[PDB]
Amino acid sequence: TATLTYPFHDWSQELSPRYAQLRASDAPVCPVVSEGTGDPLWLVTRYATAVKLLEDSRFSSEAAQASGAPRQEPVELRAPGTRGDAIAMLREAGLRSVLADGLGPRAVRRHQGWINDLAETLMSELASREGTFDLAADFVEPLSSALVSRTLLGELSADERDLLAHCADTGLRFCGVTHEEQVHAFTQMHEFFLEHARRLAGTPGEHLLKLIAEAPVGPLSDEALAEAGSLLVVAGFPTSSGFLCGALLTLLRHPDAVQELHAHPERVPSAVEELLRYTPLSTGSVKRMATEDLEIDGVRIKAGEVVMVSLEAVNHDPDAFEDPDVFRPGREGPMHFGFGRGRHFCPGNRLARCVIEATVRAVARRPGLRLAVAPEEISWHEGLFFRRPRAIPATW
Ligand code: HEM
Ligand SMILES: O=C1N[C@@H](Cc2c[nH]c3ccccc23)C(=O)N[C@H]1Cc1c[nH]c2ccccc12
Ligand SMILES: O=C1N[C@@H](Cc2c[nH]c3ccccc23)C(=O)N2CCC[C@@H]12
Repeated sequence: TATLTYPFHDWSQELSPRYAQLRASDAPVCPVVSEGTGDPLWLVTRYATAVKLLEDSRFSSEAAQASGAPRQEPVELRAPGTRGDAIAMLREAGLRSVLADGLGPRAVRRHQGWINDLAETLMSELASREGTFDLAADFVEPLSSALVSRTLLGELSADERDLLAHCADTGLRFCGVTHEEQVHAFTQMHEFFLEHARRLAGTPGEHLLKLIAEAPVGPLSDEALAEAGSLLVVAGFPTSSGFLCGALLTLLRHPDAVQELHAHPERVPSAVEELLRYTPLSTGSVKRMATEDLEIDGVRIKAGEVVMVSLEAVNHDPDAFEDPDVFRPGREGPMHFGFGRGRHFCPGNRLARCVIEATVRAVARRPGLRLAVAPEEISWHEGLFFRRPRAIPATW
């Protein structure tokens, strides 16, 4: 039909050209239709409109997550019979801050030592390898696996990590699996945490699941601990693995920038911020439901309708960023949207910045690292909410 269906099938790092077309049209908010459900939706692609949307308290994120809300995702992101309301459950139980406490600057100081040491250890192992090696399987996977165990879930086994990663990949998709496969992925993840969350939270370490289980308050429910574990998987696993893979690709495609960072390590934090702007992650959009009839940049939104913002489209808006499709670590542009904006700004932003910085520094210290094939030959997992290549073949 003549209404665009969403998402735009841009599973690689090449953003759908449709985002720039909509940005340049005469509509600040464009009506689209969810491919997976047929639900009507609104879509924002301009930075200035996105700021107005995401800072407006009359637009609710949680309302756009509830069962029956118009939605881009083909299946509800919750096991049948569960609330899928983890942040609110923690607030209700009195755990207003445990997320911020386990992911904020103090947590970063507790974890940044081993995170940087592991990034260096992993890269040093690759520096001893022959021929071609896979940065996805032999850098991103061990690093993100350590992150998830040590900061989020506890000492998982390899079978448990793979099960949870498979659940995330299967449920957090627009296509490439059946409806029942996706639902069962949320079911399997839920039943894993009903079975094992107490034990995982009891292992040594300072992981968030333990902090949540041991926090002050009645005591936290079994269902409640499962919701918390599910949240940490969906929010921290595919995001970290996808972003680190994508960031590595960006760096490999910009050897001049890497050479500069090798010569000027003090410039690495600015490079991290430019990676968060330039490197695309989600193939969908952040979204909010209007809690009352309202207007944004002249467009009337009725209560109950859901407005999406593509963070990728906003990060590539030439009204905000001069030469927005250039990777420019020295950029002094406005704040990027890689972590969102406003109330729901990524609570893990400090820890993510920590792991991205350790990755950038590991690459920058070792000149000669290159993609072993052309970027057009990288294979991408089709339909994931959070883009991720199947492998990153690399050489010295
Ligand atoms: C490079 C890595 C990451 C990126 C780019 C990223 C990005 C984002 C973005 C854009 C949002 C906003 C969603 C919205 O506005 O609706 C968000 C929310 C969130 N992030 Fe991150 N994230 C990353 C890693 C992590 C990690 C490691 C965790 C650890 C658990 C985490 C936890 C969360 C949570 C719980 C939320 C939901 C907050 C809410 O809805 O109020 N993120 N993230
Ligand atoms: O905390 C949230 N914020 C927003 C945006 C968001 C942040 N990170 C994401 C990763 C994937 C999709 C959306 C988000 C949301 O839409 N949903 C939950 C997470 C969630 C989704 N399905 C669940 C099942 C059980 C427990 C938690 C969740
Ligand atoms: O692809 C998605 N992204 C998040 C928001 C987001 C955008 N960029 C992000 C980056 C990290 C975490 C979340 C996001 C979201 O709300 N979704 C609902 C169904 C599709 C799914």
